Amino acid sequence: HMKKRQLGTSDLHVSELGFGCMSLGTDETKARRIMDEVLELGINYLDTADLYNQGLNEQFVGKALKGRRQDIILATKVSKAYIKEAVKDSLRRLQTDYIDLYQLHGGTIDDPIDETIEAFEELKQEGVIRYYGISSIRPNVIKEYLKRSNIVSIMMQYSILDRRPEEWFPLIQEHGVSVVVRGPVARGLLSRRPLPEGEGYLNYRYDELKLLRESLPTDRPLHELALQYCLAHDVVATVAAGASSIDQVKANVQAVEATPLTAEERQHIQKLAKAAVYEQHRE
Ligand SMILES: OC[C@H]1O[C@@](CO)(O[C@H]2O[C@H](CO)[C@@H](O)[C@H](O)[C@H]2O)[C@@H](O)[C@@H]1O
Ligand code: NA
Repeated sequence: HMKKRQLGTSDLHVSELGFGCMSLGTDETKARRIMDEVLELGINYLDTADLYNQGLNEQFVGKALKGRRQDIILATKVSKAYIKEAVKDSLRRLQTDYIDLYQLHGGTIDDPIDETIEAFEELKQEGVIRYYGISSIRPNVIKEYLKRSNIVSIMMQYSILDRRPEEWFPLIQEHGVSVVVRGPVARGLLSRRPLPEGEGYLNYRYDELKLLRESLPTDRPLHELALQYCLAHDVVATVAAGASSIDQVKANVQAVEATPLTAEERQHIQKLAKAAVYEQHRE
């Protein structure tokens, strides 16, 4: 019942919900129980990289991979020497010999871009990684890697409340690249938790958040609307929703497996929600 999408033009076919951004805890036995359940749910994409300051314990993930490596798409994150030495450390902890998707974090336009690209290409030629991508909300970085590199994915914060990525979707898609979503529920603001009084989100004030929760369609839970809004864009290959329990993972799976938005439902959310753009790092 978990559908998959092609990650860019790569050979990786990733579950629409990916797993990351959940603590596996201190007990290895409990951690492996959590991972077994994740995989049992049909999630096959595991990103160990920090998302919102929460990553996955690589030693624990490594033990969960045992006997089924080929069935899992493993992503991690990281001048040529640094990029090479870094993935070696992850592989040792993960007890495997290749990463499916190796992603650059912290890229800027002032980095040594040719050197960086060459590092990833050499790792890919040698089979240490299968593909590479970036994690970025900087259009100037995105444009450079799309023009100059063979990235297959860009990880971006994206939700009903942060539509800044959408400006770049046509460009990304024209290059045959996919987006991997973080923050699809806006860190809880698109769920059942209260809106903290007086606090906003990006260019929303508190009162605008309150109003938008009320005005959005009420025929689906807000959490489901949020995940299905992300998925309603073909450029999106997978969404990495946050979870701090197996119950929360199952809730995410159920919402991703619900009926997709129609064209109409999508156009409706598009009208109701703000459509902001990135102010910084555009060029
Ligand atoms: O120029 C006003 C115009 O901007 C929007 C963009 O969504 O709202 C922004 O500006 C308001 C006035 O400063 C703020 O109250 C609001 O929080 C902010 O997003 C539009 O709603 C508005 O028409
Ligand atoms: Na534009």
